[PDB]
Amino acid sequence: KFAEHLSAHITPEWRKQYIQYEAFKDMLYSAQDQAPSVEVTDEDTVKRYFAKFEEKFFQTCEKELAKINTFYSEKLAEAQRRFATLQNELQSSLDAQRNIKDLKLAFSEFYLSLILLQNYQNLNFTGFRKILKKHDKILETSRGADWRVAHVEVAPFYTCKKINQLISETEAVVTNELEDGDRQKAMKRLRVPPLGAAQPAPAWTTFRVGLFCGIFIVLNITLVLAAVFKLETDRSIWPLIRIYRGGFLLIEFLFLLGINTYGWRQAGVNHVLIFELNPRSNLSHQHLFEIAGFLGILWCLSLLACFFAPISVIPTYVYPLALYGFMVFFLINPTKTFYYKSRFWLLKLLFRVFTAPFHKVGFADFWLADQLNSLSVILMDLEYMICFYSLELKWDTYGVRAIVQCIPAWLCFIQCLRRYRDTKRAFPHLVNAGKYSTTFFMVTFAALYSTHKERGHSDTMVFFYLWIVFYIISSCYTLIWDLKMDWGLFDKNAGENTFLREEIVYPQKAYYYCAIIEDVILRFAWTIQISITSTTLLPHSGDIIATVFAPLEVFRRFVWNFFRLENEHLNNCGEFRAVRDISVAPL
Amino acid sequence: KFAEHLSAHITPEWRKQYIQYEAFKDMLYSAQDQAPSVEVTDEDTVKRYFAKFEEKFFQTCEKELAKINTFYSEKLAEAQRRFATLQNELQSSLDAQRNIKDLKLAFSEFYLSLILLQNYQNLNFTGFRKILKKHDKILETSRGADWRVAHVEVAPFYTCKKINQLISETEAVVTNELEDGDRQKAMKRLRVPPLGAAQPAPAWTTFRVGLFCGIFIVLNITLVLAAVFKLETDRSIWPLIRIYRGGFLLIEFLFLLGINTYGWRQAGVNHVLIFELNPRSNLSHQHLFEIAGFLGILWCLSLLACFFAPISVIPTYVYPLALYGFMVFFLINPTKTFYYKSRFWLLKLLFRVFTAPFHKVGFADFWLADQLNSLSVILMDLEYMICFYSLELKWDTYGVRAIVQCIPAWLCFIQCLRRYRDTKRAFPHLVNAGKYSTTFFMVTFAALYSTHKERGHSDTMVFFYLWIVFYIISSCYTLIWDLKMDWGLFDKNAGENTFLREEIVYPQKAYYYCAIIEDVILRFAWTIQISITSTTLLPHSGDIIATVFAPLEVFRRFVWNFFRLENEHLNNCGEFRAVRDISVAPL
Repeated sequence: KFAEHLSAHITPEWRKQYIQYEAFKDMLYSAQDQAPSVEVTDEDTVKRYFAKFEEKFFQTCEKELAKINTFYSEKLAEAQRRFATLQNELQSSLDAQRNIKDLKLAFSEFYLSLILLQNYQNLNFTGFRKILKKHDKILETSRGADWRVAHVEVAPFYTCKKINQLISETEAVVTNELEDGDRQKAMKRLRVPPLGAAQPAPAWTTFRVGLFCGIFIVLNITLVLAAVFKLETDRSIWPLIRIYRGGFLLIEFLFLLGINTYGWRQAGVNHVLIFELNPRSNLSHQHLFEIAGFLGILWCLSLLACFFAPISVIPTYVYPLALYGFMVFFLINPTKTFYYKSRFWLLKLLFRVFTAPFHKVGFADFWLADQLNSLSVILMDLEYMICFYSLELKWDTYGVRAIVQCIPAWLCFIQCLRRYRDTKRAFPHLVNAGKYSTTFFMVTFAALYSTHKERGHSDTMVFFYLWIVFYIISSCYTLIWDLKMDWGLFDKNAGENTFLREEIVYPQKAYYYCAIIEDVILRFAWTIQISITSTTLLPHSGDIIATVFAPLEVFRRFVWNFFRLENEHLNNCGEFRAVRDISVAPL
Repeated sequence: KFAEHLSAHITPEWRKQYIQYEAFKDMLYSAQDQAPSVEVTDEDTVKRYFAKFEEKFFQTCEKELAKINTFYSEKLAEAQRRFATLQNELQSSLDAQRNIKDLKLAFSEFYLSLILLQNYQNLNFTGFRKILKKHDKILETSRGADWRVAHVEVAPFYTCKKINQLISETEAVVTNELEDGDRQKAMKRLRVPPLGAAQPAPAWTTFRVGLFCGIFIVLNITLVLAAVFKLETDRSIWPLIRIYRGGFLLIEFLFLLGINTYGWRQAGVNHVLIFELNPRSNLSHQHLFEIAGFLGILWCLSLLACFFAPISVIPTYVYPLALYGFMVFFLINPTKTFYYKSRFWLLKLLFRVFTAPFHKVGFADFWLADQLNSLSVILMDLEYMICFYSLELKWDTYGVRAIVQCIPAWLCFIQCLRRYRDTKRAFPHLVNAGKYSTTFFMVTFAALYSTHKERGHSDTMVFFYLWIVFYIISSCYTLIWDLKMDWGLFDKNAGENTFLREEIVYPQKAYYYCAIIEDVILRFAWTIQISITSTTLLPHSGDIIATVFAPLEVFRRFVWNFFRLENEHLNNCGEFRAVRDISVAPL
């Protein structure tokens, strides 16, 4: 029961301030195990040993209470100060008569902080009565309850009811002012359901996830069988692969993103706060799995139509186009169905990313731009498909091949420049820009070398040497930057955790080392994939190296997301921030 | 929140004794709606109207409290009396030194009654104020809390702590005597998790249900496609149908049984108590759905192997045998895996049914025997398959065809006779026997008529007339008996619910009428299916009428289970029985 419900309801950013139930359990069990035999030694020794343990046990118990009391007062003062800041401006806004739209959100987030603080009250108290009670039972002494009533039930930790008064005042103020007296409508948005891992997986979405996964497996098996015991007149099926691997990557990416979300939620990494999502409602891993399964079902159905043509009236080049058309329509569906809120949030994010640097750069946009590097292959395939339809496919080094490959790098570079301009500090906002700048040089030098080699110019060897130098430089730079800042590893305060930071959110310490090795191996042979697929070195084994390595790098990005989000959470965990700091906007 | 959590946590057998939260909500809303306008009439009228409503509202509120108080005292006395009965015999058993094995179970059930009574305490109190809190908010008066403290918090309903003392005494007694001081092991079996609909659907089993359903759909579609756009050399595939329809019925039956379980759990029908299952753990509809999906997957895979032979080294007659072999092995799996407890409970039940009348007849065994009538087709197919393998299938009116059809009827008839012998009352234990006796006469007369017609005897016409008379008699008898006793309909106290009983558990009243019509239609044309498939009237359209009607009758049994269990629950709901009455056994 407890020690699991506690973890599932702990706010990750306040994990340290929470009472260590597991530590007390371990101490009690160890003390019970290290019980001298009654007859081996004198009887008084047993009582003497127990008394020593009791003093130490309560000594740590008092320390936990003091820590809880100190932390609670800081948060109470912070909320009290924040409320006055929110209250005083309300008169100013009212005296003056967009702003109200942002104002409503500010109160909601502040209310959430009050609730979380209240949960820190009730939850810890349960965890304190739930911990002594075991001590009394294990040690068959009743002094635990006496200590609890003497100290835990009188401490200002939960004695004080200021939080409930503040909540009532907030509800009344919101209802009277912002919602125009409609209490029901106010509390509809002001009430916070269980958060974090406490939220249960809906039965229906889980069934849909299983329903779509099952069809996916059988369809994949049917595809494999179709490859072997079926159509043999392949005759350059390579364009089909070049068209469908983009969707395959777009589908594998969603599954891995769902796995990332599951790991974040279970491991305690608060991705909701980092991405600025509203805590009350958010997408869990099940929804992402369901979306990925549905898209994979469509992909497999289209590929099966291409292999076994069910209807011979329409051509075989309509399925790969209709698949992506439906994908786009689902993404840009205007109706309020099929994850309207999430889809439109993603669309606004993508517009902000692609329209940079004309919008302020946050974290979600930067993270998304950093992931479009993995989707460079998808962009390249889209360009090739457009060219193939507009210039080939009888309906019965072009100079942009390299440019398309540098688009996401350009987005990240310009976003970094905008961040530097806003913050006006070069490090890390400028050094990060140079990381993506090397990609431009690598790509252009590779293209020039290929052009010269095809034409037989005399500068081919020097261009090759310069390109390889820039390639090693770029790979080393990006790898070092990743390992040193995106993950935070190789810290000077590693201590016991060798080649790692002081604190690691994930339980197992081998995951970090395996990820380091994987990133080192895969970052190399990715820049190779970037240089290739944008050049005319060879048309055999080039496309078949690009296709193999394309999904491999997505796995690398999937791994990288874990530790990037963990580093961000650690950064925002030392300041004890659990609610988004929302401004009220001017006027 | 509430009015739904209340229903999901109400013990169905004590639904009436529970406070009517919904009725109070409806009364409050109606009173608020019927609010005279302030200015239309004199102001004093508004207060006068509200005062009248307040008096009536509290008048019913007091009645609910008195009803709760009266019911609780009866249960408290019953448990107190039961505890002494269980306690006093303990000394007798101890003074005397199988019995202990039954004794442990008796304490567990008694403990469950104590917990359920405790839940009736806390749950009603929550529901008791929540309602009054709404009244204060809606009527903007604080008198609700004053009334609650004046009466609800002082009443013997939840003031008294005798239940907690009884629970502690029971735990101590069990731990000291039966479990030999091992408190942890005692409480492992003595603790009751949430019951009824309150239990949540596991995520993993739901995913497996969806996973197996998805494969099932795609495999069925593949089968349909294989029928049309694939193998055409059928050439009397009828033996394949005769072999596989038995498994098909055995698979459809499980899905419908899962639907029955879902309806029972959601509608409040306590099937756990009726079947004597242990309340702490039981199979929900998800598990039955998962089992049915897995068996259907095996069936579809075997049929697909028969159509498309993946491997040409083994013959095509091995798949239909291996399917049933695996089914049997799963049912009789000795390892403690894949629903060991449920599988072995079912096996003991089946042994008791098939070995009758040498064992006392309960409800689960009778219910199962009544359902083997629907599986007469499965038994017939098994017999035909055995004969086909032992006398035909080159490995490169026989007189038992009718007998096999009467086996489940014989089981039900002998069980009814045993019930009559035990209870020593003819009605209904003897009249029920005659219901299954007519089937014997129908079958034997049909077989004799067919034999005479084939041989051309002169008694064929008289045999036919007698057979049709017995057929109409049997169908009318079974139909009337069903509608009148198994469902309880056509009661003299129908009142508003025309052609129905006083109380109907299921919400919609049209379900009962639709079920009546369906049973009337399907009971006819089932006895026709019984007469056919056991005779040589014709070999074209006979097997194809037996196959069509075989799954149709399973649907009828699926419908019949709903109302049979509902009638049983109503029978055990008027005595307010929520825990199995377990004897202590002699000595």
